[PDB]
Amino acid sequence: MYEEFRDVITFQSYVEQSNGEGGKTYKWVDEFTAAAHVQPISQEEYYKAQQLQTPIGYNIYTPYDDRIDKKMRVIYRGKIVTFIGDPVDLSGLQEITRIKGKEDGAYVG
Amino acid sequence: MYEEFRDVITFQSYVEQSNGEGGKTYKWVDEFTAAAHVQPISQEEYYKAQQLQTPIGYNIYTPYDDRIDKKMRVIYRGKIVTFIGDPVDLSGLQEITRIKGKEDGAYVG
Amino acid sequence: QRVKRLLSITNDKHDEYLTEMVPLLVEFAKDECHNPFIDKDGNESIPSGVLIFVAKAAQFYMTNAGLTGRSMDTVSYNFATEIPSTILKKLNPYRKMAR
Amino acid sequence: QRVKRLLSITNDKHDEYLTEMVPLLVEFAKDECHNPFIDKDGNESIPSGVLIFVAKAAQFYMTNAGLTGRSMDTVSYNFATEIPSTILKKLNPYRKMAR
Amino acid sequence: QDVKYLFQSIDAATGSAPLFPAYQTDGSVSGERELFDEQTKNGRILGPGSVADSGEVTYYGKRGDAGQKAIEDAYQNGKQIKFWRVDTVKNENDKYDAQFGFAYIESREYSDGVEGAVEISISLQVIGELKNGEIDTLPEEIVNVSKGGYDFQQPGQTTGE
Amino acid sequence: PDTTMIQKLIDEHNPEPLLKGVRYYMCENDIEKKRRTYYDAAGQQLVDDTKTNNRTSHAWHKLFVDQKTQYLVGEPVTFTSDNKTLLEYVNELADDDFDDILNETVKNMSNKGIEYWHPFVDEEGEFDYVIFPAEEMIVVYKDNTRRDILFALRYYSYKGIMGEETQKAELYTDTHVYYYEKIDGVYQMDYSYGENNPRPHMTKGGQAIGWGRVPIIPFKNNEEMVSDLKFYKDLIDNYDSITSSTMDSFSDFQQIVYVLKNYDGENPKEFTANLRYHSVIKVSGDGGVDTLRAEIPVDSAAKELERIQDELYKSAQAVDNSPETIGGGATGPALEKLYALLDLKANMAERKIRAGLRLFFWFFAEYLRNTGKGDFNPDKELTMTFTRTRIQNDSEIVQSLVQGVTGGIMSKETAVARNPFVQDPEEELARIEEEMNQY
Amino acid sequence: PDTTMIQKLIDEHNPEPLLKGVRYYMCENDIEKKRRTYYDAAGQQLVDDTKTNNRTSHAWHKLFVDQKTQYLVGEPVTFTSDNKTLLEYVNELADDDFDDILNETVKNMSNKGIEYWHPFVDEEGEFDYVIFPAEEMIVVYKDNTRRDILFALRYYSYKGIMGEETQKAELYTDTHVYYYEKIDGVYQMDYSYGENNPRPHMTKGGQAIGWGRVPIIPFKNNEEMVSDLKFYKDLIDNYDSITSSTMDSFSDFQQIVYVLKNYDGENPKEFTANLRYHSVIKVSGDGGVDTLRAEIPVDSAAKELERIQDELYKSAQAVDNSPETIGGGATGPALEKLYALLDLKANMAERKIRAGLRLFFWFFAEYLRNTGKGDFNPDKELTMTFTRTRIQNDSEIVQSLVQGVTGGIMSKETAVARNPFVQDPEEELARIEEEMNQY
Amino acid sequence: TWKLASRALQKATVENLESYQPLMEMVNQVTESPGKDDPYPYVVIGDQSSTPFETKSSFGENITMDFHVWGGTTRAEAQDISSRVLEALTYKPLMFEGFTFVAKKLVLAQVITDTDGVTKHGIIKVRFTINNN
Repeated sequence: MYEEFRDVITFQSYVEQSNGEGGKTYKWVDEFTAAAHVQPISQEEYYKAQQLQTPIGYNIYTPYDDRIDKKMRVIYRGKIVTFIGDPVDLSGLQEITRIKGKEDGAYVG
Repeated sequence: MYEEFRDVITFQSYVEQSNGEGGKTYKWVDEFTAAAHVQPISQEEYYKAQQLQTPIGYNIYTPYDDRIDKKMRVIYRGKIVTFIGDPVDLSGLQEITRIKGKEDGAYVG
Repeated sequence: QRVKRLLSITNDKHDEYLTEMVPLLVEFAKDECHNPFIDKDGNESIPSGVLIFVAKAAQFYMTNAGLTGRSMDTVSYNFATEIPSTILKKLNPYRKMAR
Repeated sequence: QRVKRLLSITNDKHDEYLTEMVPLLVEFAKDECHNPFIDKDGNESIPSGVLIFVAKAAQFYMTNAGLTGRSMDTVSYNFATEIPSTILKKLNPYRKMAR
Repeated sequence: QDVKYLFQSIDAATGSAPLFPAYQTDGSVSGERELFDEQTKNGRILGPGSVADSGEVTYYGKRGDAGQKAIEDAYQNGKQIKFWRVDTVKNENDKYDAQFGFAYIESREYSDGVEGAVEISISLQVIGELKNGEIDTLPEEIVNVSKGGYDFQQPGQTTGE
Repeated sequence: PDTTMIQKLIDEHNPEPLLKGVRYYMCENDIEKKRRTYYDAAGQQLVDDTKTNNRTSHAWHKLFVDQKTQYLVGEPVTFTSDNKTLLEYVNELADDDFDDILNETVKNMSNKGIEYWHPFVDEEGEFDYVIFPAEEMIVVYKDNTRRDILFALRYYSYKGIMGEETQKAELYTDTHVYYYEKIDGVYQMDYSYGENNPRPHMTKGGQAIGWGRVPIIPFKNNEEMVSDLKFYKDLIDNYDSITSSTMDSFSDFQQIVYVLKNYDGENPKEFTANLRYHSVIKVSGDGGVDTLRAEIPVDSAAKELERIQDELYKSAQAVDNSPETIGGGATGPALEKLYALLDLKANMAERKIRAGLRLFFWFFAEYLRNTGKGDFNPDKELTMTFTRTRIQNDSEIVQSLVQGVTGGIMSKETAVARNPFVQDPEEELARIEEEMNQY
Repeated sequence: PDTTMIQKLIDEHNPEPLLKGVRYYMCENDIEKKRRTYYDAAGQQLVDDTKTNNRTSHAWHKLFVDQKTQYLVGEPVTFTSDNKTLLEYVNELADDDFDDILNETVKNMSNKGIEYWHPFVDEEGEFDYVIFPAEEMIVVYKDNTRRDILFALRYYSYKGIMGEETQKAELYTDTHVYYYEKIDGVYQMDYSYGENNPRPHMTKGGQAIGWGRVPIIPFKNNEEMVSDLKFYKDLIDNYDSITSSTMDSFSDFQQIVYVLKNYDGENPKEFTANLRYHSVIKVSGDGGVDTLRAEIPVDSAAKELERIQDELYKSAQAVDNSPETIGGGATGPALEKLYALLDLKANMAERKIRAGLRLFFWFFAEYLRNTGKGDFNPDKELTMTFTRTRIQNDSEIVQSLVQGVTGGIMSKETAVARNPFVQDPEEELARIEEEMNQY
Repeated sequence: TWKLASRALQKATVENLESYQPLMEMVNQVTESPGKDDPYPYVVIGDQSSTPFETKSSFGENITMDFHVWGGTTRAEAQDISSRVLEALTYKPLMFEGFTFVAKKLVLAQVITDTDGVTKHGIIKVRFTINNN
């Protein structure tokens, strides 16, 4: 199947800057390449309610990847996206990271 | 499958909590020693109602999850999330605890 | 699973417990000459018939036991699938169906 | 799957563990003459009957184990399908159904 | 004794350029609320800031008035206008102190005239309020100068009669 | 001869071949064949303790031999020696011993073993022959002549005068057999025989006599070493072995092997005690233990057995011993006649006499030569022809004789004369006289 | 002759053919056939250690030969030689040795082996014949005449005078057999025989005599080399082999092969020890191990066996040895008669005499020629016809004789005369006198 | 003098927000903005019952921010900083020469309803006024 494999998706971290200040000119770093199977939670696509999935962050699951998860940007194929969550090893022979929960959930002020 | 894991490298993790007054107390809370796993409620992803869930904390299931759960910030994989719940070990040959309950309540004042 | 998991498994965890349990029935029953089912060393042996039942049951029982590893409060039932109708069907049970 | 995945698989990961486990039962039991099931070199061999059970069980067990790879908290159950009623049905188990 | 209060505002505080009457009879609308004078503070985030409660003026008109047309011409260009107000109380032409106050163009319903003379009422109301602002500058200038301006140079010449 | 040299000769030669015969005579060894073996983890064959061994001797062999000797001789009509001196002894004796001795000597050699037989002098000094098991000794030539073997010494150990096991060796000398004590290593003057006593194995009349050949010349006798006695024996022994095994199998078959696949039952310590007490067999677990039970194939085994036996049969002995088809053969004579069991023995017996019958005669002449009297072959002398005999003729002839006497036509007496029972016509005469007297 | 040349001849020729016979006589080699073989990974056939070998000699062969010799000769009525000198010896002897020698010489050659037989001079100098295994030597002509083979030398090694293995070779010479020590390479003057001693193998009366032909002329004798002794032997040996194998199979069949598919049980080190102690067989795992058990086909095997045996039977020996249908044949004569076992032997025995019977006679004349006396064929001289004989006639005739004597009609004496037992009518006369005297 | 510079301070305000690492992530927004649904704690931000009113006028010189929070995301962060600074500044009346300014007015209201039964949320409103109108 996968075999010793990269996804292959290269992962890089994107930060506007490393400092207290945020925004402003942005620098890029390649934290590391990592492979993950990411399908956005993006609604189950049962779409029973089909209201969700809203969340601002995107949930990505990357096996045994500390790095990929939040406080690091994730890149796929050099594409850049940022996601938030908390890594988890839901299952698999090897622990595979996952993102739990969402932010800015239902109900708004 | 998972087998005994390498994982534990200890991060204090940082949180600021309970600033009653301008003076604040800051504790570094990373309860986890063992890396831990979080099984997101993350909504069923049936999402029949699909209203839920955006838990303030993240419900987690870990072996020795009890320590892991709330009243300390948990970092997984360097990604940081806070969760609330009263841990119990649901099952497993080894006890696996999970975070029970999610703040806040669905109904808000 | 993980070695720790294996250890967590009761059966694995207690070799002795699992090991001991079978021979109580086994030792007296089989012939018993005894067909020794034992070394001179006295290393234990387990009957084929006993083994098949025991292994199947034990393997299931641990699975049923969980925890991990166990059925969810709301879950499909591990119990139904694993528990032999089939294995019980094995050995017939009636056996040589007829006498 | 991936080689890493294979490595991740406990059975694959520990050749020794898997390899060792069978012969404990096997070595004493079979004849045992021993029908050597071993080279002069002492390379281990595994019984057909043991092998069939072991391989089937082991293959399942890893699948059951996950993680990847494991049933979801809410998921269909790998357990039911893979676990032999059928394989147990294989070898009968009663066997030569009758005596 | 020469009593006259001219109407004049180009645009800048008090307009700083005289125009001849109609005469502002007298009045101060308010100035209670803050009221905003030119607030002087340092290290402050001036407040309430650009707002005015309002202004009040009463006017009298004489048979001969000039610059009415001019005003319209002025109007066409259009701009914010800040008039002078002059009180009585021993206001000499030279001597007289004047309060800039603030002015609003908008309200002039009509002019009514008695046979002897026509009287007009104009009231200056500032539109507000903004709680946040900021003129910023203009009223600050207005008040500063308003403390003591340059007074009614033209009227000194008058009172020939 | 130095002891060592003599001793050395003994060791190398292998005891087995005579020993097998010697053992064989007592009985064939059932034991090796009889016991079943099982394969250990080592897989080296180990005989099970349990199997017992049974072996039986064969009745048949003994009977044949005894009958053979008597029949073969047929009792010579007369024996004569060319030499007067020998003849004088001969006439009186007439054999009496001599014929027996000749038969015995040849017979014994022909007899099982020896393989190598060494005569020993009797205390009496009359020839005594005893047979001892093989060393077996190595043929060597004590004397200068390499070709001849004066004797090969053998030692055997018997327990025991002491009652404690001791090795025993006896040197044998041409003059006589020697007995030595192992512990001493020698008794009496080893070097001397001698001179006397011991007395010579054989003595000439009036003087010590030497064969001139020293025992013992090894008997091949044939490559098989099949003969003579062994001839019956070897076949017989095998026959016994097979038969014995068969019987054992029958017993074994009968006894019982229930074997139970299941079911316990108590651990065997308990099980045995209760089982004995109960003396009942019940099946635990699921009812009934077919268990094979022992075997379907057992019946097939019988088929194999028949096949095996059949194969055995063709080669097989179990002499028919059927009654003769031929009529006549009146019962009394029949019983002796039928084999009975002359026929088989007789041929060999004839073999005993000849070849070497001529040789014996020549030897006898040689004995005469020893006498130094002119030597004539005993056949030549009388002249006698052997065998005339005719013992066999007697059977047929007698019947004629009965008629002849009765008829009186002839001889009668000469018919008697053929033996002659007696030359004297007188017996006939008496009848005639009686007839004349009568009545 | 240079040693090397002589030695060279020895090596090339292959020992096997005589050797097989020589070995054969002692016994056929069961071993090669007997042991089962298994296939290794290499797949080269390796014989299993376990299988033991059994071989047996055949009783039957020995008996036949011995009987044959005596029967064939029938004992000649008389032997004569044309030459007076020879005759003088002949009359006295009468054979006595000579006939035996002739029989022996022919018989021995006919006998198993030789294949190549070289006479050796006895110490006595009387002809002694001993048979040694083949080198086998290569036929070569020592003498100029290529065609003739003076002799082919053979060497054999026997252990041992030293007791240490040594090679031995003996040169053989026409004059006599030679023995050489390998280590020396020669003993005595190799070049000289000689001259004496050694004494000549055969000596003429009063002078050394030479055959003029030097041993040994190889015996084909036939392409088969089937005969004479081998004639029985070859068939017999095969018979033994088959029989022996059959017996073994029976034993093997009986003993037991349970074989268990399952179940352990302990590792065999433990298993063996406990198993022996338990001396019980139980099935672990699922109850019962049919396991085949050994075989369904075993029964079928018997069928094969019968088929095999049946095939064997047609070609098969196991001579019927049935009692004669023919009546008469009184038991005593019957036993000797029936084969018994004259018939088979006799034909070959006749073969021994002839062809070459004439040749022998001619040779005998040749001997006379050696004498230098005028040579007449011995048949011519008397004249004698051979065989008259008639020994066989004697059987039938005697019965007539019994009647004849009894009747007295005839001869009687001449009937005796036919042998004649004796010419002298006197024996008849005595009866007559007795009759006259009677009574 | 302050003039535009005072406006500049707002730029400074922007800077601090960016300067806030956690500030990027939420960004602030969640719970505020959609994701209110997302699990408690959830805090939103926005005016209370605010609908645009008045036309052709500024909403007000002063800007007021209403905070409605559950899980109390940050009354504290704003409040603490403001309080400390404010406290020092206060204890002195706010006045300008020749001018008076007042902070008007104080309204306090709090209502909490918890469907979840989570502890009651508190709502704090803060109003800021800059410059006179």
